[PDB]
Amino acid sequence: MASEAIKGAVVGIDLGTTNSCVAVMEGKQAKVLENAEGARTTPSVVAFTADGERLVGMPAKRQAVTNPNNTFYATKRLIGWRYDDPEVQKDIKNVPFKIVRASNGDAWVEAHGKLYSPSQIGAFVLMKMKETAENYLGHTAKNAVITVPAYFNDSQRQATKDAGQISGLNVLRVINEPTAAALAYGLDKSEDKVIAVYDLGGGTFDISILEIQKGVFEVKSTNGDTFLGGEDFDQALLRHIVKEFKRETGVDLTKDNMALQRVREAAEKAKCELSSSVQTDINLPYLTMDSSGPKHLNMKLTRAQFEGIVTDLIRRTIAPCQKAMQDAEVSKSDIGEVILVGGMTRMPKVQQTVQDLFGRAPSKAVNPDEAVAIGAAIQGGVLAGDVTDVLLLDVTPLSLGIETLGGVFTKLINRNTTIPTKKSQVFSTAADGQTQVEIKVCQGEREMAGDNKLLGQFTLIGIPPAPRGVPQIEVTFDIDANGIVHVSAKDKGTGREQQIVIQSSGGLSKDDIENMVKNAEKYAEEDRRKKERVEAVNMAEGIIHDTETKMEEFKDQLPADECNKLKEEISKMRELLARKDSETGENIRQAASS
Amino acid sequence: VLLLDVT
Amino acid sequence: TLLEEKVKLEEQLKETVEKYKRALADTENLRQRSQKLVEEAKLYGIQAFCKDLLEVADVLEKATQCVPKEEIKDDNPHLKNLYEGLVMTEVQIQKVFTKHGLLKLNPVGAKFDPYEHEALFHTPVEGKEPGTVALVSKVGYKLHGRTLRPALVGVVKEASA
Amino acid sequence: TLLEEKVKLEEQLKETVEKYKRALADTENLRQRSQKLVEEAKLYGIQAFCKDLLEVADVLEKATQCVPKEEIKDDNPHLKNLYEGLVMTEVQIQKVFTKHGLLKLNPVGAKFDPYEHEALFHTPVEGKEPGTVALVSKVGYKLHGRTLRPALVGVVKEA
Repeated sequence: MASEAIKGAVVGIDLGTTNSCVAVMEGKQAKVLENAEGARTTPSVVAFTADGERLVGMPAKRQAVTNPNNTFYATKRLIGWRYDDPEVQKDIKNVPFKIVRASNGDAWVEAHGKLYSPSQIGAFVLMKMKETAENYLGHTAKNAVITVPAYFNDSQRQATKDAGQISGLNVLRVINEPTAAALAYGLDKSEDKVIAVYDLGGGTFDISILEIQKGVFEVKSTNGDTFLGGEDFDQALLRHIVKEFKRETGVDLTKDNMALQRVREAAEKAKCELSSSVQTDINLPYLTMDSSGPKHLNMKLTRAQFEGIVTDLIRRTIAPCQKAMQDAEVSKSDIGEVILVGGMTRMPKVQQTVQDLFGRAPSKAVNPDEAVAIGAAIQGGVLAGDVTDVLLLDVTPLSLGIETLGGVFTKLINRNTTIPTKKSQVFSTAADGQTQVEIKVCQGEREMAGDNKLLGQFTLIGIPPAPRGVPQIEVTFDIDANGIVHVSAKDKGTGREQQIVIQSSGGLSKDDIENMVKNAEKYAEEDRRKKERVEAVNMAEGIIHDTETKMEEFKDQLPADECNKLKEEISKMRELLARKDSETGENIRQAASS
Repeated sequence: VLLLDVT
Repeated sequence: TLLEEKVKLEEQLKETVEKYKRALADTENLRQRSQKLVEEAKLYGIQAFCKDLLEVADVLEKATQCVPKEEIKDDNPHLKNLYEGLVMTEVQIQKVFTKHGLLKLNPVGAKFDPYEHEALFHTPVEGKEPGTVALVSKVGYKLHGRTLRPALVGVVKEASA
Repeated sequence: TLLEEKVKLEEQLKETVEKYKRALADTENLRQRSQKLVEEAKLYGIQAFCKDLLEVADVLEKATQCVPKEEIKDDNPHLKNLYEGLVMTEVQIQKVFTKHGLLKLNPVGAKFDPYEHEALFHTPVEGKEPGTVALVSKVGYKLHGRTLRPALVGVVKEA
């Protein structure tokens, strides 16, 4: 068949067991969309009330206690499976909700005397996420790319496709989670390689060995631990904290409910803090109230203690990965890249284990929590419409602009501006009676004239005399095609134009984009301060010039010895120790009235 | 000779 | 080959004309969505800061509640001054909270709404309409209609009889 | 006749490709400008929040510093417990402030800086350099490196 003419917006939905994420192609990069509550990840929970409701997400989690037999969670472990299955038989006992058998002998669910397939719960979740995407987009999201685990068979992939179709989504393709992570990490455009995708942090641990031969991804092997996730690490930390609190004081927080939630949140923040900091503190004033008085929790937690608390859990990820490499028929030297997915992989202990296990320092340049959805968005942008056209659209490496009377760097075109762009700005003459106007073109990121570079320079000669500020000169940059900059100065009202075709439009393509903007951020507040200083100097100089010109116009019966505040202004000018001269700019007195 | 800026 | 090549090139020309039309549509849609996002970021954007300070506000309220208030006396003047400072701090944090749209949710007897309330228990209570909130364990907050923290409530259940 | 079709098609194709590239670059620049506008709105909201947040921390710290340290003893259990809870609360407040870019300004002995400090009074002090913060009357604050509230300092003069 010919081109399908999608001509629309393709969302990438990461349909997870616990939490789902949706992202879209925002030009050259994927953007993870936040839901109606401002959270980027939506729980895959659906619930039905007595009369009729379809609470999806956190609204269903909050109501779960009041409606435990009609709140369906972790249904992605029931999709594509028959009723008479081992794993389904283990799962039916624990789940509070009802799991029934359909006519086709499939494990369905029951809610107030109604039958829903495990694909229909996912369809409701996908409807919620499609609404989330549409709210940001403003139009309908008709196409979608939905990710599935690499161990799904064709039946479960078809169930996911049907779930996407029920939600009103034209599912372009059903992608893997390892493949989506590889696309997010940018291994799609790479030579033939074997990569390992380390997925720790969700409700499951997954390790998949992939091959990128010919430019396409093949799943060589898959493995993991089903009963290991990111909740176990937090549970271990919380247990350690409450045990320490009971040891130090004598009160068990397990009986308390509010205190347990406070300690759980504090443990989550402490675990997130022990990935960049060696030590952390857990402060919880007024944790519990006793007959002897309130008790305040104060714990010092170091990274060594944390990595000793969860050492067994991390060690439980070494046998599955070795077995996955055995199934793929590869060794440590045969792995060309390691990919980190999941929020629990940010600790240096997990990354050290991965490096010691695969022989390669893991790739951690992408947010592991939102990598599958971002890769699905990338794949959707590639599959449909034209996104690669914006991918080949070259952008400016560094910002461009011209000079300014006070040495300021007036920025016409900023740093990350696509090349075929024309921008124009109008500027006035410097002083009264000025006829020669000179343009100084320079490139950089600092707010100063000569502190960045100097591309070229020309002159606009020929200007009718006029009072300062009245002549209008339209300086326009004409960056066209791909590359060279056609700077042109236009004297609005009259002729005598000027032009230049300055070369080296990012010709020195190097890490200057990474380094010149690196030290332009540290030296920013000081640069802003000096720029404000020179702006105030220019304003005060203009005001004093206006006052002097007005004073030299009226002289008779003018006892303006009190109007000598310009002396104080000049004294303030010769002082590099003040914030700005705007506050002392109140020197525009015109009591003479022309 | 230096260009100004419109306020 | 000349005529077929010309026809194919004209087809490509029409395709890229349609691409240009699509680009104009996309930039119009982007203008609309950007004007939406700016207002959204003006309303919210202190969401993370507010969610971080909620626990400080709760701790200040708990501190006010914890002092027995029988020891607030001129006999103990330093505990009195500290208590007045704590009370002033609590009223100040609640005054800056409601200034920026952060409103407290305390549904003492409202109907259970699973969009601002997180049910903690389903204990049946006599004399109360089923489905209402029996008690609020922790007050919830919301800014500009966005439920930051749900009110941890306890919903009542129908009598078993 | 038929050759004119080639010239017309080539000219139209080049003009249309130029227009299409320029229109595809317009949307990207508009997107980047919109991102800048949204970031500016977020920054303004957070700054306006912090400006009125500062008073809460000021009141709490003044309250917990008023109490002398010699009366926090075991024969006043209610004063000791309240003092410990309140100092832990202000530590929590300052940690939350630091996490979100808001940093304190306590330039004890640091050199004077007009962009961060405000000279409440000028008085010579022995053992301290001129133009140096001998005493800080009120603590200042910084938001992302820019002074949200200048510190009220005391500048050593020449005697």
